[PDB]
Amino acid sequence: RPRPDDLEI
Amino acid sequence: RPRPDDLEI
Amino acid sequence: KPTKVTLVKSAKNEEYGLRLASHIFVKEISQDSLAARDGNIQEGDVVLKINGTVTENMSLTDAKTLIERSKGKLKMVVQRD
Amino acid sequence: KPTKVTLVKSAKNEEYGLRLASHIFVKEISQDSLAARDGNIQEGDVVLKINGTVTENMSLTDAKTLIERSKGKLKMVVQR
Repeated sequence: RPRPDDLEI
Repeated sequence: RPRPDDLEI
Repeated sequence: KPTKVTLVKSAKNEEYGLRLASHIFVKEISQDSLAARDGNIQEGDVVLKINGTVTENMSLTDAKTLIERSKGKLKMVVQRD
Repeated sequence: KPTKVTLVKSAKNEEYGLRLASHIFVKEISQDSLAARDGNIQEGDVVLKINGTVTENMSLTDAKTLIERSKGKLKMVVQR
């Protein structure tokens, strides 16, 4: 579930 | 193993 | 057994292609503790919520303040891992 | 199926008897990305270390800072 607070690098 | 920054409550 | 990974970018603005997230888990239950006698929580369980708030991507430090909010009472949602 | 639990203390000095830790995991890998090509890394793996620093109990915001300290290169240790 993609969250806004996930860390995308 | 135990770590200092573990959260014990 | 663990695995080493080494990723090197070909340009400044290229991404790694990695979506990282964090989960809080029950690392240890003290013998004869409140949590032990209750029976519902087990070691290894992942914590989905603390006091109505979702704990995915939440720092352990922020979870501390979230627990300290409700004195004497702790509600949680856990899930076997 | 997720279970609900309510623990009630009998004194503010008493403990619940719970030790908690956080683990950073690989949630999703982008199709055909650098990680999907140049890595033996899979979705669901736990991150044990980033650039030599144990990531257990590290928040995502601190991992972000640690990842950017080495612009261009990312070293990780992961586990199934």
